[PDB]
Amino acid sequence: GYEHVTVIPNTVGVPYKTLVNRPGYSPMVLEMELLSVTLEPTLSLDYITCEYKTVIPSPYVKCCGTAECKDKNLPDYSCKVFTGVYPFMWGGAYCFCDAENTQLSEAHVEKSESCKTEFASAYRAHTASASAKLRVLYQGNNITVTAYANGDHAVTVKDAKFIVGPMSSAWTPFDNKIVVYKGDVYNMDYPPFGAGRPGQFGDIQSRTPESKDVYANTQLVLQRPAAGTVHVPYSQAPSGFKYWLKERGASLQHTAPFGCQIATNPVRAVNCAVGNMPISIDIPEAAFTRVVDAPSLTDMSCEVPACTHSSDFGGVAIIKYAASKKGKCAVHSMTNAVTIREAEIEVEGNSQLQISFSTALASAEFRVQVCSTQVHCAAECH
Amino acid sequence: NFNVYKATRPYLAHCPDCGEGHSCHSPVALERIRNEATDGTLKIQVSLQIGIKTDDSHDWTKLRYMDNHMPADAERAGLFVRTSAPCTITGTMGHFILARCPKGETLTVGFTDSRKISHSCTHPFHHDPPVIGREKFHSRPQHGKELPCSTYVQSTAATTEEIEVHMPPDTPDRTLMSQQSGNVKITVNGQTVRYKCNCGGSNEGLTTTDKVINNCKVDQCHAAVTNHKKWQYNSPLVPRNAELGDRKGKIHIPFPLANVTCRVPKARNPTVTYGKNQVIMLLYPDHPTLLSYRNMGEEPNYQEEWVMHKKEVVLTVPTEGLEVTWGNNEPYKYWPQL
Amino acid sequence: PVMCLLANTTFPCSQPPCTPCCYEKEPEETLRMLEDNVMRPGYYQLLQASLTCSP
Ligand SMILES: *[C@@H]1O[C@H](CO)[C@@H](O[C@H]2O[C@H](CO)[C@@H](O)[C@H](O)[C@H]2NC(C)=O)[C@H](O)[C@H]1NC(C)=O
Ligand SMILES: *[C@@H]1O[C@H](CO)[C@@H](O)[C@H](O)[C@H]1NC(C)=O
Repeated sequence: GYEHVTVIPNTVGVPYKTLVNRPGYSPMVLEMELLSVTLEPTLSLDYITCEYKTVIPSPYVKCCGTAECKDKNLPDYSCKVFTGVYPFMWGGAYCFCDAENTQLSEAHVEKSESCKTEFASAYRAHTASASAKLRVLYQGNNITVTAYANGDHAVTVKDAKFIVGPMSSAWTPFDNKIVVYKGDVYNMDYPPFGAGRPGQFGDIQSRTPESKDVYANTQLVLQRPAAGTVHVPYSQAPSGFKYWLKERGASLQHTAPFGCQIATNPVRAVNCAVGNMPISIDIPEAAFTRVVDAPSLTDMSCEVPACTHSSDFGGVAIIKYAASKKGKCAVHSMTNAVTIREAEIEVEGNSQLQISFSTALASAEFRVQVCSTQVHCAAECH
Repeated sequence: NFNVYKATRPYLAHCPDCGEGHSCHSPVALERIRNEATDGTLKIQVSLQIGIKTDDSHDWTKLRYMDNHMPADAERAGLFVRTSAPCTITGTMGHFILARCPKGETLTVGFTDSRKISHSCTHPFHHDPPVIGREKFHSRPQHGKELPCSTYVQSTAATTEEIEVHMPPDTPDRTLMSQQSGNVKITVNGQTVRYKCNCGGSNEGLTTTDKVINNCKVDQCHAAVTNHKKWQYNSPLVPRNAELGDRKGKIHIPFPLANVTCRVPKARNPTVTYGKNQVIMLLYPDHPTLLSYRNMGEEPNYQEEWVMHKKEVVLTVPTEGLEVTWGNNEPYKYWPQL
Repeated sequence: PVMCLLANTTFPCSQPPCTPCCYEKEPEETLRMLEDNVMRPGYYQLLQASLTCSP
């Protein structure tokens, strides 16, 4: 029937009061509270990174001969033949010859066994999908509405059609390029695949965690073995992933502005206090009551026995009334400086009602609308 | 009743420090130290085999190491792991050891043999595991916050992870050669021996029988025992077999890495006092606790400090709001009164 | 099923001709056979059968 359009700030855990005024019908008060606001960006996995493994097999010690290095199609493949080597084992010299003996040192880089368990993912973040969970005090009961904050997603709860958004701010704590490690998200302009530097994030790059082929750039250089010693000494830049793990600093959960809460699986921005949120509620005709059909309010008076000016409902007000008939009446403050806790009260006849109110003013002058009649309240808050 | 240790054997490999900074052919030589586990657990690979006897039978109280030419039995009790101070061994099977170590710059793995003689191997290894959560605690609690962490599972079973194995190289041994009377006598002793002499006639093989080299000196000859019947880890500290080409084998290994849960304690909530656009907290930590804070507006201005002992903190609460995180506890949110 | 190789002949990986106690009967040729089947997908089926004894 009647469509009520209102705008509330994008702040979670704050109840807001809205007055629905349909011409020729009794006013309606609705309490709205944002339970959660989720910003889930669309992800495109470029690659994953982890600790690398330097595979070093047994060195080929060619006694009385010269070993030869072959070009192998392996990541960071290094081969070097060392001349004039006379290696010693437990029971003396390994080679019969004193002279012409050579050692072939072999090494290559591949994915570590840890890569399936310990890894960081490089994602391309673009166009965030906004969604909201809203609590509505509708007909004396709390209703939960979960809808996309785009302004083109109608969700109907208790015959009332809800259209949330579009968001005033298109702001996201995530940049175009993001890095994800377990429960932590980082804004990082990561190097592209096949462009990773040694000792830095991306020294080893794998398109998927199950991938057989990997990119490697670790500055692996094989060194000459010690006199009479069988071993493969080498110089290599330490793990870029291991270095990043200690040098990454605080994640987006701790650094993001507007008090953003960051969650993973899927990656999302929760409760980012930025901008406002328009809310459209299509209330059906049957929910509204005509002035002839609704109770009439006369001989009204208001008294404030106790008041404290604070963030919570520190004020108490007693409103005496004379009603023509029994029925439900909406309670709303006509002054923006004062907010009333209850939205609806059951009217009887020659009885009185008690309301709870919140204000910041020491001298609170406010008007209370019970059904279609207004009553002035004078309050001295401490 | 399948046993992979029938084929494999413990071995002697190069170690840079066997004690007092001197290099040796160690029966407890260090191959690879893995530190991928976020919980601080180290997966250490050694040249000997734990939990297996010389007859291949599985016995948790026993250890097998290469004694000169043939493997020998040693006690599991005598096995030790240390960095700057002794480590806590969490699991042992074959060439692998699981240990929880304190902060150090070196890693030592040792044992005691049959006739005492302590054998150890020291390698330079920077060990300083990162903190799990936001509190630097000493002992692990029963109850606490469940945070994701990785470890090497204590399970005996060998699946997923693997190592490369191959036949061992020719082991040189000068005791195989003797002089009879002024010639060279090579005693095979029921083994396949490869010999080379700087004399004429016969100087080749690869012999399964005893051989004699007339008119030759003991210094002019070289003898080595070939194995071919056993397997050994593809170690970069042991030479490759010259006779065979790129012949390789592979075996499954115990203790693979997997995601688990680490219990972390939550620091007690500080006594909170409020003021005009500011919050005052009296912090009482039992151990080092991370204290972090940020503004809930356009300029968050993130600040962090590790609280060691009793400290009073005065924080300014802006109109936009202030978020404070005290250790492993959920973040506290503060707003000024309108 | 899953085939393995022995010099010039093909056989199912789980059933080498040396069974039972392949390693006990002839240790050298058992390891040589295993080395020739490392690239084969049914290598671990062959490893299990070759290193199992007690009939
Ligand atoms: C350890 O945790 C990771 C997550 O941090 C697990 O994630 C994997 O899940 C899938 C199946 O194992 C695969 O698609 C990927 O390897 C990876 N994917 C994602 C999205 O995380 C992983 O299984 C865990 N590893 C073990 C050994 O338990
Ligand atoms: C539900 O509505 C009641 C009034 O009947 C109110 O007290 C309460 O705060 C609402 N629920 C929540 C979770 O705020």
